[PDB]
Amino acid sequence: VQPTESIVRFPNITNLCPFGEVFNATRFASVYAWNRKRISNCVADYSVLYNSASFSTFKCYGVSPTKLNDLCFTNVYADSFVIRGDEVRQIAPGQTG
Amino acid sequence: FELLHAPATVCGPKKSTNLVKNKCVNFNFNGLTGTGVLTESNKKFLPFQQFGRDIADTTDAVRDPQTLEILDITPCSFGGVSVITPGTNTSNEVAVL
Amino acid sequence: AYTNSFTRGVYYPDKVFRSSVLHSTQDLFLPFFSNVTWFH
Amino acid sequence: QNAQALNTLVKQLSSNFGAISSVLNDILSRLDPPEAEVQIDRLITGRL
Amino acid sequence: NGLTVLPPLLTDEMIAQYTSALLAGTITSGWTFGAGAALQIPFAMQMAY
Ligand SMILES: *[C@@H]1O[C@H](CO)[C@@H](O)[C@H](O)[C@H]1NC(C)=O
Ligand SMILES: *[C@@H]1O[C@H](CO)[C@@H](O)[C@H](O)[C@H]1NC(C)=O
Ligand SMILES: *[C@@H]1O[C@H](CO)[C@@H](O)[C@H](O)[C@H]1NC(C)=O
Repeated sequence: VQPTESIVRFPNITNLCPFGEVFNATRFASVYAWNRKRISNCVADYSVLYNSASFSTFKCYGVSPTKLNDLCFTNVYADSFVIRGDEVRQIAPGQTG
Repeated sequence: FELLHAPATVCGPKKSTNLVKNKCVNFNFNGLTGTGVLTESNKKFLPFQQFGRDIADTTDAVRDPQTLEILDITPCSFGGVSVITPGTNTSNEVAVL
Repeated sequence: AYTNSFTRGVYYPDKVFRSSVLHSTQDLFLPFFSNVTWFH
Repeated sequence: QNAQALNTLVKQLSSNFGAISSVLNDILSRLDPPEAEVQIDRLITGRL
Repeated sequence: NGLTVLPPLLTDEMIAQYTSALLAGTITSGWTFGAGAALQIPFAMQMAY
């Protein structure tokens, strides 16, 4: 038997997520003591972020950034800091940094 | 990104389709997605339980995240298609099981 | 004081309904027949 | 025996075989095809 | 999950009709119904053979 149509239901919550409050914050800490914000119970438009003219890297793992906007997460933690630009090579899973 | 079996809280800006019961549909509830006949069901989910899982560890029922109605997921029906025939050295007619 | 904990401190291990199954899981539980401490 | 063989065949659908998650529709919905071709193929190789 | 169970060709009622016929052969006609026709013989005499 073939399906008639798709039926998509996330929860009723239209509360927009604070991604534009993290990605615009005045002072990301020293990478020594990074600021984490715990995102929950809100709508996450990551296609505000994926489309951006700013980002030098948008590397992603276990999720594609084009699939990311039609998905849902149990929480999201935005771990924020500053580094010398070369050190991006050590900001990757399994790299011996 | 945390992607746990726990009920999701940070969701993409998706459409929120109307619910349909007793027809085959390609569903997506809180980002958990598959295809089936959806029926409202008698199953006494405790108020803290968000979906049901079977003896097979398959997802078997869900609670709609915009209405606390317990939807049983029954897979869209399927079977082998077998052809009954005499030899082609007798007739080209057939019956189909 | 130390006192018996028998058949106690079981809880639903996750937010999943599972009718009619003998399910099995590794998690933090009170050990059966160990000692709960009692206070006054 | 015929029941213990079929239950073991069924339970092994839930096993990961080195893939990121045994729910094959989660791999397909989360990853783009160049990365999904590596994750699906680990499930296929185990499930076969 | 792609698992299916086909029915047996002979239903358990049709299996009971075969066991019934094997009983009736063995009770009314001894070993003869294995060799061809059921030659009747009284059961007290069948047991004497
Ligand atoms: C910075 O904030 C503006 C609004 O003040 C917002 O439009 C923009 O998306 C933010 N920057 C990034 C990198 O998202
Ligand atoms: C869903 O959202 C509407 C407004 O868009 C609101 O009136 C309604 O009560 C919500 N439903 C539930 C079940 O909370
Ligand atoms: C509790 O602890 C005591 C020592 O305080 C030990 O002898 C005993 O076996 C334990 N179990 C019970 C049920 O008392």
